[PDB]
Amino acid sequence: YPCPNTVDCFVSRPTEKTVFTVFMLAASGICIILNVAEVVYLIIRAC
Amino acid sequence: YPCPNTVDCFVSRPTEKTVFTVFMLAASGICIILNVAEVVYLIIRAC
Repeated sequence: YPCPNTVDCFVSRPTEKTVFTVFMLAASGICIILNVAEVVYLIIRAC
Repeated sequence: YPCPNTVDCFVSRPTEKTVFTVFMLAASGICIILNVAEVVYLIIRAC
């Protein structure tokens, strides 16, 4: 509401936004894996 | 086509057009009944 029925809307720069989103998601996943590895290494150091 | 999805369109003077349509339909029905009665009367004249 208040758009009647269904309307089409157009997104600015979908492809460039997709590329940057892929970059950020890959970097975030690498960060997650690195944090997990750091925790495992610190635990091994503790033992 | 080419209207995307479903769009709303607005009709000019729907109520006045409805009133005139009712008038014309009633007159046409009266004409039909009168023609049928005329045919029946002419047949009775024949017999």
